[PDB]
Amino acid sequence: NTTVFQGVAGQSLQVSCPYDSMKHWGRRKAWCRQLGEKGPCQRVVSTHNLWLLSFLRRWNGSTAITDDTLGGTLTITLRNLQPHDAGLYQCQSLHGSEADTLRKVLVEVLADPLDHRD
Amino acid sequence: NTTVFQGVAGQSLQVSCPYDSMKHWGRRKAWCRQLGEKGPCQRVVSTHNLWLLSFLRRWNGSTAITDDTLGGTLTITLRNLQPHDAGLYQCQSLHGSEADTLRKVLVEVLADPLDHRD
Amino acid sequence: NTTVFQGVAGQSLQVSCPYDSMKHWGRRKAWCRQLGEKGPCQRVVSTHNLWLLSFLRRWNGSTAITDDTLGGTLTITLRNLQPHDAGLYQCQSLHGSEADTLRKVLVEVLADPLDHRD
Amino acid sequence: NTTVFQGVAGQSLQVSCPYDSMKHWGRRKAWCRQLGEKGPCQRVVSTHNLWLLSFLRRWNGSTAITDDTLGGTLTITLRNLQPHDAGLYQCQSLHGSEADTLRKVLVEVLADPLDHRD
Amino acid sequence: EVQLLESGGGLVQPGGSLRLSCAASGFTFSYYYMGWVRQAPGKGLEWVSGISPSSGYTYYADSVKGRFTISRDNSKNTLYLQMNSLRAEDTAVYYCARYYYGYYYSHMDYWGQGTLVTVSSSDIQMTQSPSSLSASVGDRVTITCRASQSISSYLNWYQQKPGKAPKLLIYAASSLQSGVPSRFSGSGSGTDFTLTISSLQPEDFATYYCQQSRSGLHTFGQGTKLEIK
Amino acid sequence: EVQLLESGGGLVQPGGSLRLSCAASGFTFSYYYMGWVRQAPGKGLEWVSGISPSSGYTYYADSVKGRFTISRDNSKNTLYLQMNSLRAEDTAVYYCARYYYGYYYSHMDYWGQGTLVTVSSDIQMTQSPSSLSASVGDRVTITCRASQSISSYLNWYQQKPGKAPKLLIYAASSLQSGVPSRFSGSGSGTDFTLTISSLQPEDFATYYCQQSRSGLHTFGQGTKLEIK
Amino acid sequence: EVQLLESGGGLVQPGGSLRLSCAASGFTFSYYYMGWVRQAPGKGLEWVSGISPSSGYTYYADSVKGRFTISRDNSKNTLYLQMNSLRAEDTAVYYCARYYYGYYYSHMDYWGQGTLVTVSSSDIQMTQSPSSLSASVGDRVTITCRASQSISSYLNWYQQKPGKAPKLLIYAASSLQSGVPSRFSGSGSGTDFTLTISSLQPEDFATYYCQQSRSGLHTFGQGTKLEIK
Amino acid sequence: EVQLLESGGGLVQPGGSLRLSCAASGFTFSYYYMGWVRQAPGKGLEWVSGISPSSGYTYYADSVKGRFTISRDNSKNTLYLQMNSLRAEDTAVYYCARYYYGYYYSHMDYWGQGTLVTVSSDIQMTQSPSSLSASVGDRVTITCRASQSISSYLNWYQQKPGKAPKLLIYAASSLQSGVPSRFSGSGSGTDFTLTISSLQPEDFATYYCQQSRSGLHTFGQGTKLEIK
Ligand SMILES: *[C@@H]1O[C@H](CO)[C@@H](O)[C@H](O)[C@H]1NC(C)=O
Ligand SMILES: *[C@@H]1O[C@H](CO)[C@@H](O)[C@H](O)[C@H]1NC(C)=O
Ligand SMILES: *[C@@H]1O[C@H](CO)[C@@H](O)[C@H](O)[C@H]1NC(C)=O
Ligand SMILES: *[C@@H]1O[C@H](CO)[C@@H](O)[C@H](O)[C@H]1NC(C)=O
Repeated sequence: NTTVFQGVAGQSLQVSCPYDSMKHWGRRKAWCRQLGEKGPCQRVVSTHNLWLLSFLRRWNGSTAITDDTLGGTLTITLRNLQPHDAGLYQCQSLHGSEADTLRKVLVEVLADPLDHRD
Repeated sequence: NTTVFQGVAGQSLQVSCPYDSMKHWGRRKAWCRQLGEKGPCQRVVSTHNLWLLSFLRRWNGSTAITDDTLGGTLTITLRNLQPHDAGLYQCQSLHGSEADTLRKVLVEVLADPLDHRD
Repeated sequence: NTTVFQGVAGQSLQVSCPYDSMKHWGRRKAWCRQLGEKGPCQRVVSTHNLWLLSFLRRWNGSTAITDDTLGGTLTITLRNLQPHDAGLYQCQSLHGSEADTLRKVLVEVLADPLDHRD
Repeated sequence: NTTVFQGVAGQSLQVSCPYDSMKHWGRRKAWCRQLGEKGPCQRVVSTHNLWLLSFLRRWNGSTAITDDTLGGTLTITLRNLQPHDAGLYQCQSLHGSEADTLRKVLVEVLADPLDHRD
Repeated sequence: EVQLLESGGGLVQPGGSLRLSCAASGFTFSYYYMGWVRQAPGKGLEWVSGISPSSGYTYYADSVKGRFTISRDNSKNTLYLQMNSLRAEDTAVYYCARYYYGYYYSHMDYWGQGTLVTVSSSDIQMTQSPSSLSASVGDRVTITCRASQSISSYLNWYQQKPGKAPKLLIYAASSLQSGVPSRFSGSGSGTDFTLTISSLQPEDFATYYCQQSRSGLHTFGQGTKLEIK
Repeated sequence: EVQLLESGGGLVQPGGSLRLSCAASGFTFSYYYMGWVRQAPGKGLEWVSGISPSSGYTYYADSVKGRFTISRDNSKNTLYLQMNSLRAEDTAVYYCARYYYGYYYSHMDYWGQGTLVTVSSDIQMTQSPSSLSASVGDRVTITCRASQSISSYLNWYQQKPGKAPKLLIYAASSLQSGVPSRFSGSGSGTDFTLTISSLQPEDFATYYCQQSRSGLHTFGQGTKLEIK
Repeated sequence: EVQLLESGGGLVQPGGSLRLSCAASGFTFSYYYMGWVRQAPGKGLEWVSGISPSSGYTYYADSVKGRFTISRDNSKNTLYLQMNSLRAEDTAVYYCARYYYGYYYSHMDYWGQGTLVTVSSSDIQMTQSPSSLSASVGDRVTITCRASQSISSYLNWYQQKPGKAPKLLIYAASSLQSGVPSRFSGSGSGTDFTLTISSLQPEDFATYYCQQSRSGLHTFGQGTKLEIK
Repeated sequence: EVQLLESGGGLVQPGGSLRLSCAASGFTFSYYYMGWVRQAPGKGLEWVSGISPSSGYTYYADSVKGRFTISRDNSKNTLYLQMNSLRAEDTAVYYCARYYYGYYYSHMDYWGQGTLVTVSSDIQMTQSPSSLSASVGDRVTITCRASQSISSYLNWYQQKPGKAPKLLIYAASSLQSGVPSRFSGSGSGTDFTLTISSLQPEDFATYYCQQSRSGLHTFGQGTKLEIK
């Protein structure tokens, strides 16, 4: 059951992944792009190495990630959305060598219908 | 100089207003809807009454506001974006009886082009 | 195992209680005065009702408390230290109907040995 | 007009330097030890290089410094007070090549009258 | 500086089709809702259609009965109105108009000059009172507008001088549009509204229309003609 | 489960128009990019067009840019291809294909059965060799070279005689679901190889590579694998 | 495990001086306030003096009239009481006693055994009622203590069996000291307080003293003797 | 302004006791460390004792440790020195001296006039040379060597014939208030120099160094500057 987030090219898209803060307490989170049914889900960015600093924003290029471990909400920011950003992604909860899928996110990029010429 | 934030109906829209955190130090922020060239800019929501707690999210209906006074970025969330949310808005910095415009924001609402029948 | 904090009458006394910020994550803190080996440990002051705002200083008379849930250090301030403040106290971590002792603190008050007549 | 702070050897002494937060807005702070009437006041520690991060604790050995630029209170922590820590110190406000004295602090170290043998 | 220029009007047989065009300049065309208003000869303003910057939202007056299609080309700063199965009641001057930022709760702040179309051989009712009014230069004049249901403060007032395109005076019930003389003012909230000319000037003899923008169909009142006593 | 069925082909005169249709079932149609691939008789696969779920993005091969219009109806679960100004070189079997989630860096994982169209009377991909003779049990390696770097975004497809294409490898090295493990791929940048570790009787077919780094997902000319 | 042992008592002439000593073991001597209590033959307990861990605070009963000096040597775990200009009323058994952590609002939880001193040839009044009480084994017994002014909950109860050092029963009005049988309980706040023995046991025939610790001078009540009916 | 006046000296028999007093005025007495320095007839300065403002810290030279007790009354602004078991080697003029704020790394900035005591019938500091002959106008450099590193915590004092000592340089190189700028000091660790850039008639005197890195602020043996 995938969840679709739509954003316009050039805009910043914000993906939110709610989770049980008690079930996933003490686990860092990750955001990866799934290229096919058999993978890979290539790691894009993960939360801070120290779980106590999960609220600090981490960047990889135009993608950022921040975690609210109190309310149980993971937030992904796709800045300056491009057409090639479209595809399926995963919200992951990390423990040891394991990774639990929190949510499968489909990113749909909409063309910018506005002419910004002045 | 109007900045255009485009969102899809039914989703949340995040509007970001960067500012000089030194020039606007100690100043609460606000978000108002400008109904015309001569006003009013009707106040919708503002940050916490205590500037020290500007990071706390404040709500008015489906509109939320949070302020990063360190990095200098004001964030407004329009929950469940609807066509009647379209229009011009202002990000404001408050000091006494004055208010400085941080950014004029045009909210444009796109219809959901996807058939979520599944 | 009692920790001894010595202060001069008339000055403020700062008591620090370090703790495992991971083991006591999400737990409010308290400061109580132990009148005897069998109690009571009379509650004096506790941290903010919201754990998210544990850094906010809470007051009860001349006693203040603030909590660094990140570094894992609880701080209690005894304003205008007086001889009748001497005695045993407890730093506590609260969870539900339970309370874990973080540190048993002996407050010892020294007379001011200086003639501030000037 | 010097202000005297007394602490017991082995304890942590906390020096507080209140100041006009408006008069000294945007100025970093410093703590130096004055060796004589004609100086030097040897710099021990100063607040964060970025004034917006003045609340972050800065260390130099057993001395720490943190600044409350909102309320206008500078806090110096002399950890593990030793007899050789006794002497006169300055709280300073820095602007360019200038340094304004906020407060002259006399640190008096009291001998520990307690035998901690078990 | 802002300019709207209509084209495409002319003679047409009943049952035929016609495509009006509107060229826009002097503003960022892609940032504004656009609309069409028409005026049958000797009748009041009738709101026709409106379209969003992305063309994702289009609105049509029910009297058209789905026969029209509004569209836009943002790259070419052009608005269009496709008219199918033209009838005798479609004979009118067709006005191009720009909305100030937004649509709901907004107003038509700039108008084209119109193009004549001759055909040859949610639903809130807006009623104005009176239909005609005789006044003298210098008089105090009040015109009323009543909505069939509550529209809060989202009422606009427009002036149309004889042989001229309409012009915005008041938006959001009480805000004086830029450039409009301060003798004009408006008031009201809910269902009852008034336009006031504090002291009548010679050029103020014209017809005045109210317009609600609370719903998606921005219907005009029937109009009030202000004639010389 | 997943099904794609094309219709609308037939005989047409030069300069005429034709509209192809593709009915889809077994998946949430409005969440996937879709595309068209054609094959002239006796020639290789030619990528035609692709369209986004919102229809806001449409892509066209150079040889049909301006003549063809791709469109979709998400409520009907139908893909369309409008073809205008048809030339003799447009005679081909036209295939409907679904993309796995996304478009760039993606792959066509499900294909229709094709429909015949008869007209009466960027990055270059080169495969090597054009024809190869091998025996059952042999190890076979086929190469594909891109005129510029495509990173890891190369797909391998198989077409048995008389059948529609079928995806084998995507993203240079990922084995598609249900494909026998004797197939593997490798390479990065410009040089890529498809390997069949031990040839089977059903493997005698034609093999095509395809890049998906750009918006025009061009195929190689193909390698025919024949019996020695 | 905790031990307090007094020394230095003996015979002394009026006007002479004497220095009592108290050796402590089994606890961190430097962390506790220490004090002296004396008992004239045939009379109740009289609180004498108290001293802080740093010796910076010293307290003296007014009846001594400044003639005594309390001191301590933390390195040698020893408490001292210097007695000058000894009078006939200074003849008493002198008890060493440890305070539980603190001083104000605290209690004397461990006692020495005393040393006899024979002289040869803020101010809150504590009154107990009754002075003597006859009871039987198994009886319910209540003893009352009244303070001249409010002392909140800071009242302690002590038991002294015949020929024995005093012993703490209740501190802070209602807290049962560790090791004390649960038949003892206390109550009260402000000025009125009660000690209760729910069911009298043979060893409970003794004298009982209250003590306030709200001020710096921890005066005892005059005592209540519990004798066999 | 600042004044220190000693009293209590006199003649005493060996083994007897004696109590010196020092009255202070012109400064907040209870904020400063205080000390005692003595000088046997014909010998150099010998540091005796120092005491903290709270009296919680007292320091004693080895030759008087256990025999002397330093004490103070902050309410009376008075310093005391109790001397027991007096020996013949205790015969000296005893000086009262105030420390500038602190003790370690500090210096004795104000001195009393001395009081004579007559008994009837760590880090070593070495100065070089013991005696020096110079002329008015000469450049004079005097050296002081510590047996172990004292960082920058060396003070220089001047004693003119018949007068009490007087601070010139503190912390190796800082010129004390009111001292002529022809005096300067330098050095770090173990080697230090006092320099008089141009000798003046009043500069013919004896000069002593003093370390304040440890708790016992020992003096060098002194350098006598005499007329060539
Ligand atoms: C950033 O994401 C890409 C995938 O888009 C990944 O290959 C790369 O390693 C990431 N960078 C870091 C520093 O993790
Ligand atoms: C919330 O927004 C509405 C709409 O502008 C406004 O009328 C109302 O006063 C706002 N409420 C608060 C508490 O600011
Ligand atoms: C403050 O401390 C006093 C003394 O222990 C206590 O009685 C009171 O309940 C405390 N107040 C609060 C609000 O906790
Ligand atoms: C720390 O303080 C000392 C003086 O006590 C100073 O010499 C040193 O430079 C300081 N360190 C830093 C890093 O500033």
